[PDB]
Order: sequence, then C-alpha cells, then structure tokens
Amino acid sequence: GPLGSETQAGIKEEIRRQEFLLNSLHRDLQGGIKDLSKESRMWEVLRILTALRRKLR
Amino acid sequence: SLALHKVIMVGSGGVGKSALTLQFMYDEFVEDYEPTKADSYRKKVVLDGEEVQIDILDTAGLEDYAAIRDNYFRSGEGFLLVFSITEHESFTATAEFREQILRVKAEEDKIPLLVVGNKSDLEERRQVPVEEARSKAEEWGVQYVETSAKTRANVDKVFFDLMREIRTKKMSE
Ligand SMILES: Nc1nc2c(ncn2[C@@H]2O[C@H](COP(=O)(O)OP(=O)(O)NP(=O)(O)O)[C@@H](O)[C@H]2O)c(=O)[nH]1
Ligand SMILES: [Mg+2]
Repeated sequence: GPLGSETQAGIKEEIRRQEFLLNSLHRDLQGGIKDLSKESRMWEVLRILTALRRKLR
Repeated sequence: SLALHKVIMVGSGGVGKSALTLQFMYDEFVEDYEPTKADSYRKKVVLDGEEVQIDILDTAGLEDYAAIRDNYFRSGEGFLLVFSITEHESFTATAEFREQILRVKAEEDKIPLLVVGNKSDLEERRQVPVEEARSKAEEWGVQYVETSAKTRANVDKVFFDLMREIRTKKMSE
C-alpha cells in the first residue's frame, strides 16, 4: 500500500501524490453540496498523510 | 453509522489539539511544537460495552484558507472545541470557531460539541477562570471539561463523552 516505501525520497513522492489528491478533493468539496463518500475519502487521505509523515521522521 | 464516530479538534494555534489527540491515540506526549496542517487518526475502542471506531480530524489552528477549514468542519459529526486555560485569547477565539461550525452545519438543530479547557497542569499560569469558561459552556448548552494532554487528566473522558453525544444524536434521527 501507500505506506510501503522505505526511502526518504520515496516517502516524499507518496506524500506529494496524496497531497495532490487531497487538494483535488477540497476543490470538489468547496461547492458546499454534501458528499459523504468524498468526505470519507478525504479523511482516508489525511490518515495516509499522517502515517507517511510519521514514517518520514 | 453507529459504528464510526467522526470527531474534529477545533481551536486556536498552540492550545493542545494535537497533544490531546496523540495522548488519546498512542499514550504519548512531547513538548515539541509542530504546527499542524491537517492530520487524521482512527482507533478501535469499546464504548459502553460496544466495539466502535473513532475517527479524529486534527485541524490547523493557523489555517490559511476558509474554504479548507469549512470542508473539514462540514465533514465532522462532533466537535472538541479546545482552548488553553493559560491563554485568554484562545478562549475568546472559541466563539468564532463555534460560529463557523454552526454556519457550515446550517440545517442541524443541535451539533455535538464539548468545550475543552486544556493545559490544566499549568494552573499557576491560568488566565481563564473556571467560572468564566463554564458559564460560556452553559450559555451554549454544552459541557465544559478541563484536560491535560501532558498528565492525561480527563483526556479519555472528553473523547468518550463526545462519542456518547454523537451516538445519542445518531439514535434520534
Ligand atoms: N503543559 C502542557 N503543555 C501542553 C499541553 N497540551 C499541549 N501542550 C504543549 O503546547 C504546545 C502546543 O501543543 P499542540 O498540541 O501542538 O497544539 P495545537 O493546538 O495542535 N497547535 P496547532 O493548531 O498549531 O496545530 C506544545 O508545546 C505541547 O507540548 C498540556 O495539557 N499541558
Ligand atoms: Mg496541532
């Protein structure tokens, strides 16, 4: 999965990919129309980013 | 779903949102300050004999864009509204945070919310009297709990109490 890289460069590349997905989710969600499926995906991306940043340290 | 409770940590920069989250999640505390952008966690817990999951979104107190903040607030089911007892400006800031939550949850009668006065271990530096904070919580119709992410005081209590509010709201719909 996304937490599988062991190099600093590989983890940083996965962070950049997840942050891109997160920004795209925010662009969709800023219309203000409820979308529980997209909100759930946003929390999952954040969980992955949190996990990656802890691995990065 | 009654099996998944979505909690959002809200409050000004430096009040201890991340410290409370990490003490609850992992039983750890460090004094090193790293301002948050946005972080999220999921834990399996037993709430009143029932196996459930809690999802926590830990927001930035120093957030840049209101649209980003509004997206996070909209997705929550309940809110820990946190201030530091050592910083009166963080307590006054809670009014505007609550206003923002209320606006994004426009058509909900009552929103699960607990007011958390953190850093109770720094009583000697208190700038927010207990009476003032409790009276504000009473005016908002919510509970006020004082916590210390450092000593663990009331940390589990605030998360479980909010989950119980979320559960009660979910069973009313
Ligand atoms: N003594 C004491 N220090 C605490 C407590 N909670 C947090 N701190 C300290 O206060 C600082 C800020 O904590 P932090 O959790 O990062 O605050 P935050 O609300 O998440 N800030 P931000 O919105 O920028 O992410 C850190 O140095 C942390 O160790 C507490 O209960 N007691
Ligand atoms: Mg933080």
